[PDB]
Amino acid sequence: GSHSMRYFFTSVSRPGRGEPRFIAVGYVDDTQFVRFDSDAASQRMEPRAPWIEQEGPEYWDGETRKVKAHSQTHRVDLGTLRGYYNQSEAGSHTVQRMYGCDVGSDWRFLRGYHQYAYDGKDYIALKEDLRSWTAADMAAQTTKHKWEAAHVAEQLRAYLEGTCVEWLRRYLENGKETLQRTDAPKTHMTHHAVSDHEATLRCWALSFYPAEITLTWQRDGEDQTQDTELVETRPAGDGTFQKWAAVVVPSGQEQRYTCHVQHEGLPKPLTLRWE
Amino acid sequence: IISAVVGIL
Amino acid sequence: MIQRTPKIQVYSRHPAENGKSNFLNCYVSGFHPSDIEVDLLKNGERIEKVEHSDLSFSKDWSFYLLYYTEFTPTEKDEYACRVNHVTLSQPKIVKWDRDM
Repeated sequence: GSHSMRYFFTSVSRPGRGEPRFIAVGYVDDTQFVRFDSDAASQRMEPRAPWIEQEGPEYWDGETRKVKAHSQTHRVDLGTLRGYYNQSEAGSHTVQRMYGCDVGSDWRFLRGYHQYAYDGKDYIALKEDLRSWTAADMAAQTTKHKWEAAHVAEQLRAYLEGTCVEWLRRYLENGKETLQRTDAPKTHMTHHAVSDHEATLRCWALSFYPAEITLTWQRDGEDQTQDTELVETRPAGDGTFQKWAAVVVPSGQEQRYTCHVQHEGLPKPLTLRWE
Repeated sequence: IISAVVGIL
Repeated sequence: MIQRTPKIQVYSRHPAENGKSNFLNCYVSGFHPSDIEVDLLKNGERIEKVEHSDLSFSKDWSFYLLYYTEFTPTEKDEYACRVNHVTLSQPKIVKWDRDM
């Protein structure tokens, strides 16, 4: 199976209430493993997954050191952007940064990314060739020039294709039981009379991992996309995920509907029918 | 692990 | 600036069985900016022991958080999630339905 490691950084200014809030979290596929919170008491990078706890003090001291360097950078960033767009110093603003690498089934480098956003809009992003940038704004072009002159892209490329992939592999290895496992969804259907001539059919998919899944309804084998209530895949809170799809059925027509479930952990795609 | 690069805007 | 309204889902970690301990969840996503108040309620009352996941976001930069608390469902107890954010005129309340 394919895998990825991704880091998320959020920086939020608080005019008059002290320093900006800085939060960082790390993920491997859909499992979070570390975090840093500027408002927290420890002031350190912390474990959020059992398999990373076995890393020694050098790991934590190092990660703690670099993560707080990140924090300061985004603290300068907030001021710079304010200037770039001539904004008042009283308004709260947001900066987000995300980066990581994707690896194929052979655990080989597939793709790398490094994106940045100001107040929720794309600002600048490294293109897939890891040699060029996408600047949306005039402000973003100014940043692109700084980054080209400082050869940021080249440093990023070494990181994304080298150490990023390398530590992902190590993590996949060290956390095999949790990161390399595939929990197929436990599925089932519910039927509920909505009125005298209509009924709701809900198809459930529970405790599956990873989160990726395709849940669908058909009437006489034809897709019912527009007449299906499909909720967003959600965390169960124990490392697994859940999701459901529902359609309102005219009483007496239950048999012509089929629910289709596709997931990495299912040997064959499932086809369910109320009957 | 986290990247050591971090270019200022 | 950009302001996206949060999607809300109230549900239990495991299928609800009266008398058995479980976890009640409230998942908020697709919102921006990140300040958001989220509370879980038991018969209209704010539950005090509520934890939440660390702040993170999707590819489109929108935020998502999971608030959750231990609980033992019952036939008569009513639960709900109440959320407030700059995109809502008033607190949005959505009730817990064990079949959803």
